[PDB]
Amino acid sequence: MNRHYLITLTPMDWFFFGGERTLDDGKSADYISHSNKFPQQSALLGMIRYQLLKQHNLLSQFPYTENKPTEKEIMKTLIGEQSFRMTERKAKSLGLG
RNA sequence: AUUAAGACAUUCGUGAGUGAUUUAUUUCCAUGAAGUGGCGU
Repeated sequence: MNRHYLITLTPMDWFFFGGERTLDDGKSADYISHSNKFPQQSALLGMIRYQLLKQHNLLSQFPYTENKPTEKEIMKTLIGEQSFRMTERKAKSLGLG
């Protein structure tokens, strides 16, 4: 059985959502960045995954530390393998734990 | 872990240079140093 939550986001300051043109791309005019009005749903997914491991205290802190083969499947059962990969759009399941 | 992260609109810069408070203007106009004699027909 599943548990459902309503998550409300209140901005504490000015925000910005990146578009196709970002301040440090290799293209020509890489000094003007414009903000999309909404975040991508992948950003929402990354938000939830980050907070989920924050509550469970499982992060990468500094060097590129590797994780022992218990944090590995705890992150499997927590968030899964990948980010929102649009390649697997025809998959009849969320690829996230 | 999310088209992310990182970045003082900052460095240099005298409100400064040129410029008489000067020009024009009579301390002047009016005006008597003057008036009277007095005493014994």
